Amino acid sequence: SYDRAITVFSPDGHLFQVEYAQEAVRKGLCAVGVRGKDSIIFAVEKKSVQKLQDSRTIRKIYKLDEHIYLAFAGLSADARVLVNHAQLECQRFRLNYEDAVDVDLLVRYVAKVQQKSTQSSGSRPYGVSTIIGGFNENGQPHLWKTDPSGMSSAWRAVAIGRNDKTVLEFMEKSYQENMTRDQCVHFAIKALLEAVESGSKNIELVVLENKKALYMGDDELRKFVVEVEKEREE
Amino acid sequence: TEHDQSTDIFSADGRVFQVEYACKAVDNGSTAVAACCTDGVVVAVEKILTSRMLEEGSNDRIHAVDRQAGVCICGMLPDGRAVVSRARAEAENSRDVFATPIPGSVLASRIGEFMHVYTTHYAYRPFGCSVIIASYADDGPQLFVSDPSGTVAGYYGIALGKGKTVAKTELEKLNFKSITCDEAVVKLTKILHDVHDKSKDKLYELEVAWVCNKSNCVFQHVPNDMI
Amino acid sequence: SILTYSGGSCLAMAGDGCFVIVSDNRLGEQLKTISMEVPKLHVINESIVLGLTGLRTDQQTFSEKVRFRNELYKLREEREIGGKAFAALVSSMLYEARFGPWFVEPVIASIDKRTGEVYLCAMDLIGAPCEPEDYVCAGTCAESLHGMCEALWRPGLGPEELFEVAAQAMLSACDRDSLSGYGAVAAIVTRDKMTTRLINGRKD
Amino acid sequence: FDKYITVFSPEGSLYQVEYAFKAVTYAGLLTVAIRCKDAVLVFTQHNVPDRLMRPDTITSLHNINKDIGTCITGRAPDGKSLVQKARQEASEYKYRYGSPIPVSVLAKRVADMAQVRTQHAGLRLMGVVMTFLGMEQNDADGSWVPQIYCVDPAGWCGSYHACAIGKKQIEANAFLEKKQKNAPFHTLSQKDAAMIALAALQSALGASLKATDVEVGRCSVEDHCFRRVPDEDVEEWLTALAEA
Amino acid sequence: EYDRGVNTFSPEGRIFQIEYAIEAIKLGSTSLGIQTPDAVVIAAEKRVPSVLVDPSSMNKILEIDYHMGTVLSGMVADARILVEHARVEAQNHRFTYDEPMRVESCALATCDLSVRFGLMSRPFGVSLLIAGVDENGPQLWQTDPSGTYTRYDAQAIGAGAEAAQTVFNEIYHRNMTVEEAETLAVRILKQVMEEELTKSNIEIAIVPASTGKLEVYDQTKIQRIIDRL
Amino acid sequence: SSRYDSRTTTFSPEGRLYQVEYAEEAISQAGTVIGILTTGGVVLGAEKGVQNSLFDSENMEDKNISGEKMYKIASHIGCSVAGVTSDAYALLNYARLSANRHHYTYQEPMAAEDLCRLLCDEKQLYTQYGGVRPFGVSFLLAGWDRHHGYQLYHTDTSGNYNAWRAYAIGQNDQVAQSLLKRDWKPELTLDEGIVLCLRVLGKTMDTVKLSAERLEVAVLHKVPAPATQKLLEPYGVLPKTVPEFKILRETDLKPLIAEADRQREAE
Amino acid sequence: SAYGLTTFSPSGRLVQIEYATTAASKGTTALGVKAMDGVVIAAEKKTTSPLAASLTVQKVFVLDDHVGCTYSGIGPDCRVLVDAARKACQKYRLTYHEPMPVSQLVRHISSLYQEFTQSGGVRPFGCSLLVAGADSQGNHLYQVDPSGTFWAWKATSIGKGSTDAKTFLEKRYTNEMEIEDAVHTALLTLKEGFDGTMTAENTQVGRVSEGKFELFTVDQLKDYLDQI
Amino acid sequence: NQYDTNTTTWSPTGRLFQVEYANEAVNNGSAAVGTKNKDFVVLTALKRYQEKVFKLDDHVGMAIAGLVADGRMLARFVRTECMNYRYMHDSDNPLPLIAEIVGEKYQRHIQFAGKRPFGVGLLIAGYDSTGPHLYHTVPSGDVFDFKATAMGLRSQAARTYLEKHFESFPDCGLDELIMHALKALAAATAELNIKNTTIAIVGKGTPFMVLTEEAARKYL
Repeated sequence: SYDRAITVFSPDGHLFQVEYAQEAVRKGLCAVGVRGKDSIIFAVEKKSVQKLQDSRTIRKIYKLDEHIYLAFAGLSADARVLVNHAQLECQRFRLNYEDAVDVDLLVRYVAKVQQKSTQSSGSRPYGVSTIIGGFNENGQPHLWKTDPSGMSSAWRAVAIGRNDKTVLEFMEKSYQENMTRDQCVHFAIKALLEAVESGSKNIELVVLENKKALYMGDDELRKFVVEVEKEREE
Repeated sequence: TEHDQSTDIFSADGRVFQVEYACKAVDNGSTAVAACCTDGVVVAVEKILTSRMLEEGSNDRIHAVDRQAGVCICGMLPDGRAVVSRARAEAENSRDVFATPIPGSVLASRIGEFMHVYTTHYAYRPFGCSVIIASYADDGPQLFVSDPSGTVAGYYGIALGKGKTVAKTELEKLNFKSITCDEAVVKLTKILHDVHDKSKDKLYELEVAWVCNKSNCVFQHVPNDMI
Repeated sequence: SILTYSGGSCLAMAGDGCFVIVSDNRLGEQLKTISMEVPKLHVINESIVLGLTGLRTDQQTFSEKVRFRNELYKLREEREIGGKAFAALVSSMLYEARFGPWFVEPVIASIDKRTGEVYLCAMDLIGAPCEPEDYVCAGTCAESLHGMCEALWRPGLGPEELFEVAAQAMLSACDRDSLSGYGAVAAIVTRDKMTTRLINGRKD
Repeated sequence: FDKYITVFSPEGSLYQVEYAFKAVTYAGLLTVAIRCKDAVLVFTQHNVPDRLMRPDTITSLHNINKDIGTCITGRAPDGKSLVQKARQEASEYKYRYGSPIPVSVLAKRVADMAQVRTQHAGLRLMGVVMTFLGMEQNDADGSWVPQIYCVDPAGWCGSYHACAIGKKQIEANAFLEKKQKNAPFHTLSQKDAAMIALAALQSALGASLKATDVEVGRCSVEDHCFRRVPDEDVEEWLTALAEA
Repeated sequence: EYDRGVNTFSPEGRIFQIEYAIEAIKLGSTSLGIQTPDAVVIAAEKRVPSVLVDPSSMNKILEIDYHMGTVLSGMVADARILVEHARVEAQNHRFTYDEPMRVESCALATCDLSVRFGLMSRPFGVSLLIAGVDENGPQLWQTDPSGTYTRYDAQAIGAGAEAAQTVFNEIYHRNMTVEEAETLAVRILKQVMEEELTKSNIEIAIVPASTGKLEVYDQTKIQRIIDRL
Repeated sequence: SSRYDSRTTTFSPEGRLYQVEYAEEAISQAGTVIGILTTGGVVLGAEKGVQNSLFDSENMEDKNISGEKMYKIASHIGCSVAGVTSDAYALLNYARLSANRHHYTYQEPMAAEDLCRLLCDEKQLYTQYGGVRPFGVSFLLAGWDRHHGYQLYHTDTSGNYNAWRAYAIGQNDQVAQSLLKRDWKPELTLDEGIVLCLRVLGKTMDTVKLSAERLEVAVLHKVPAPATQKLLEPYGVLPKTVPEFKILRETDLKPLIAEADRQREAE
Repeated sequence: SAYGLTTFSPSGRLVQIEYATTAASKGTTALGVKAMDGVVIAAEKKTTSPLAASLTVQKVFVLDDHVGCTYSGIGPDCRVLVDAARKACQKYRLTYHEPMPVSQLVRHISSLYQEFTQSGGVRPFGCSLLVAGADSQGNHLYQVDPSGTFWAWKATSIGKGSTDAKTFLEKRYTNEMEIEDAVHTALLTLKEGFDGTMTAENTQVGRVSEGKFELFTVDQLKDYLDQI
Repeated sequence: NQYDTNTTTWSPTGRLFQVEYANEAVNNGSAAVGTKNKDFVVLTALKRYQEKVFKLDDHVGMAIAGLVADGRMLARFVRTECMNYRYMHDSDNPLPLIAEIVGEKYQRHIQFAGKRPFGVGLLIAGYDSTGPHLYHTVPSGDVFDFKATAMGLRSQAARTYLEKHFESFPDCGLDELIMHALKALAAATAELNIKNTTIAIVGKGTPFMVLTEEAARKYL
């Protein structure tokens, strides 16, 4: 058994393992969340269009339960572990309490899994940030972000990964309360193409409504990228 | 010169330097002498006092391990103390499990084994004491020394610590076939008073114990009216 | 008794480069009959048939363990297990559970593909083998099967005469047994072919 | 970085093993064992440098059980640790199989204990050579044959007709090689083998020996037990050698 | 960083891991508590990293139990762990002996857990002000990564600490009213903040000896204090 | 001893796990391995070392369980490896055991993506916990399940995985992806897919004639379902077809090494 | 100490596994030859002095009635593997009541080697094995290296004189050797690289034939040496 | 310095460096003083509100200097030893046995890699069937039995004063003894009063007790 102390303080209150985990998040692909009136939009950048990559691509936005999605940035394998723990947690909760877990509760579970990995001898921290969105059973949306330190916080919109600060600046100006479903998609795509090259097939997109979810197709996503490539020339 | 940081490592010459250094603690500690006589064993140590306001009986280097056996710790005192608790467990073990007072040779063997083991694991360090073992069980009067290496050797007479090269010269003039416990208490006390350095250690007292036929083979501090 | 809770019987006989193994089709809960279409035979590979009787939950669970170990054997070893090793393996698993047993009693029947030699085994529920040269049987009408086979079986028989012996046995014995019945299924195995037959019987 | 733990150097050598072998000569003592027709003898140095030491307490010879003896060469307290594990091994073997461990098998188990510290990190190697001595029975006719096994820090276990270990072993082993050529050791009397062994020591140490300077142990067909040889029987060998 | 271990002592008898953890608390938000005779008051700077954050979610004031609350400074996620042990201890007490935990016992309990490292790889980079009323009136205690805990008439922790401890050695007397502390609080927040000060940008809580309940102030009631300035 | 710790699981100053990176270099040095997805199955092809007269066969009773590079995991999943051979065998045992546990529990074949996730989770575990090196292996999984049809996966030292229509790992994998990119198309037969694999190996080994003794090919395809034992299992139901993993011998590569040399001369 | 000692270096190498391999190559020569009806393995056993007892040095080992091995490199490391191998064979018997096939036994040795290249606080085994046996699929000769990689061979050699031994076997090896002429070839190959005169007391030989592995006694081996 | 990181490394002159540094943690805490006559022991301590004096059972308590979280651990430990003892015996844990076991607990933390030294000194004061007792424990595991001493910052001065007066302490009454303990603690320094100086007492008739601010007014 290996018990070494990996995450330790150094001469000015720095935890370097945590910092370098957050560096790994900065290199990861960009992800965005945007909270509307009654819809949440998760949008992520995919690596790069290839002839060979499988048309039915693997999804980088995961379902945690019937009403809660997650997107991330950073080490994709670490994140898959994190998503596993969270799926277990939601089902554990149904079994212990019959009701379905609240988003805000599930976020604190995840964030505490990240925090523990910054203090548990034997182990390095995860190199992942998450964006988690979902509804209450009273139909009001919530969007949370979690970072490697274990700190969570709620947002009206948020970007992580590469060109986080640039997208986030664009979004501070342009954000608007009570956007529709279609406005939210528009605004999310727009926000992404401040970091990303083209918008053909390097974007996946979930529209999480109360009582529905959609991994948008390539017909409906092309329609919106051309409505937005037309607006960026003005 | 990275070869001297753990005791789990030989040097290129076949030495174990962590064990040499621990032996250096002992060699700079206070001087103890002992003598194996016809009727028993006597030990004497010199306590360097760090303060005129210590109660008498403070920082005793001689401890009983069994009705018939005792140890004098030379070197670092708290290290020595951990060795005393093991020695008592061994002595207790022998009465509990085998119904016998531990033989002196066996008790010394077990103390050595114990000191040896802290010479082989990266996670621990050697002890910084030597332990004089004085016994008088069914095997007769015995005097052994264990050292930080875990080497154990029996002696007629011995001296450890800073005074030890002169004290050894005076212990050589005794006669170990005749000398009794009564005569030895006198002679060993004279040797500690002569090898004492007056420039460096102004405050000291002598501690002296014995296990003899007088004391009904019980290890015990000698009565204070005999110095 | 617990070995008789679920009902059922199995029988295997040897001939000359062939065997036959038969089982009844009944599943029950003591006297109440749940199904009449549960044969108790499991084909391991081209050469080995397994019969299991005893409590049905443990037949179901122990045959799944056998299947699991066999699949891993075939990937490690890149070959099919022979009748004798499979039986030694089965034995080992029963005895692993010596102080808390599987309530099954297996009947294994096999043929060495090369030499054409027939191996039969039956086991008690902690894996003691009984490997004669004529026949083996187990389950709720094993007493009545013994004497049918002692009087009908003879050395030497070929596939078609061994099949009649073994079907008359199973039927006449199931008919004096209230917990085994509803006709039978038989596998007939040679080095070259494996024939299966559903035999008619009484509807009680 | 390989000089400090159990990893291979780039020439496939283990450095801690080589240095543990130096611990063996560092200790300054010489041991000679020799197997003759009916017996096995072991002759080690008994150094008592200090006039005040109780000389019957300094020993390299130990019993592992009634019938097996050892001679430790090298770092003495590492020796005694192996004596204790050997004793534990012998005692477990006897409880498990109901017969005393054969000396060949004992030696192999102690070798395995050494090997394991050459391959795991964090425990120092024992800087000794353990020479085991005892009689072993043949399966055929049930006769008893004397053995000598040595185990070293590398975990190597081998049997010998004779062998010197310790300071000046190179000079003493050559002397025994010369005297092997005259007649095989297994054809010699106890006395004749002894004169060879004792003169191997005298050649190598560059001295003349008294009986007090050596301690000697012995297993023989007559008495299978490993036992010390009394000082008188060694004076008669040393007297025989000063003459011839 | 790995050259010396988690346990190592400095040549003047400090443990390095603990010195560095205390430095960490200095780069925190600012937070403070003030004890009157009637009541005990706590407050913090929020310090959101943008106007897209919902500010609710970034609380530095947490209820431990009906009669006590904390304000944390330093690593928020580490504080979550302490504030959870404290909630559990406070409820075990009530379970076992049917009465509220004393405030001192709660600070004691939170400090035991601070020093369990060698097990955890490192200290907590966190300090807590615990505030509440028991039988000894309004109290304010402070715990730090060393596991020392200590009672204070008024303290601050964080980036604006050293500047708030010269508005204390001036204006702080033992004998003030609710009002003068609620105002002295906001005076110090205005000083050592970097931002302009607003009702959304700070948090205030009281535990008055009158009723023995922590109350968390609305933004309506924080307007009234910036007004009085 | 803690000063001689290498710190295998410790991030370095840029969010980079050096041991994960160096272990990926090791895979780039390894023999070329190619996977192609076709309409009638998946094809896996691998270059082998140079053939010493003195080699021998294991002479295994069943020839479709393991070549030098191709392994069955279960009857609907096979793979090829690049990287540290002994590391591959430890993980292939892990995968065989997981696939068979799933059959044990659900009495149905594990989905190939589910299998792939378990494999990659095992790898990720040695990147976060445990003070030891990671596995230095990359896999190509060929799979068939009813959820998703034929599927080809690649698994990298990080514990990441991704699906593909054609891919190449090992030595000359950029040169190989260049060629597949050009010549792959979504309408391939399994016999064309095999050809295309042979050409791509012929152009990365650097020989004009395809030495049949330097090639291994395996196919994951479907074949008509065997016997329906309706008497021993009256509620058994088998589909018309079932997946098979097959390690093509020289007698099946003769008309296919011939069709890759007529496409090599006419170019 | 529970951290790994064997790690990746920037170019993808695992150097502790190459140093171990180096140590297996510096060992005394051993070789093997597979005939059409048996296998023969052989090894030099020279002692350092004539004071050593030759007869007790083992280089070839029985692992079970049907299989044996020899090694080069670090003797003491070889004993660990021989012990593990011997146990796995008895274990297979208890379970299946038949002899463990040589292919399975060699995958067990491999995975033990492979453990010691990933496990914390251990170095790799510094020896390579030749394994020779007979099972229902015939006669086999395998080599296993410190990496845990194994290959089946018709004929091979490990240790210091092995490039030359292997060259010499390329030429003289045929697919239709009988077992007695494989023993001859084995011995003849040892003779070429051998320093000094080669005797029945500094060479050891094993032989699979009729499904049974057996060491030659000194006397059996003197017979075959006066003929060459 | 190569030799001063871990506790498990001797230095070539036979010193344990990390152990001396833990010992500085004590020399840099607030001063405390102890003294004893025939039937009482008095602890005083200069608080720098910081718990610096703990009661360990009816008949024994201690002052600390240095790392308080270490003091609190050593207290849970002694308290649990005394209770155990009184459960088994119905009498008081004898004081020499308290000192031994504290000494040994300290020593174990200076010889293994998975243990840190304790950076805290104690003055243990108690009263049992063999009279009053004042022990000093330091992080090296040493345990002195004193008639008077001082530890912590500037505590040399306290030590000097005591050195002139202790010979008279056998004869003193409980009031002069308390004053001597204060003139000593004063010598290690703002002046003493009931909000920054502690006094505790134990002896014949007298379960261990910290004087309240009322009773302490008399002396201060």
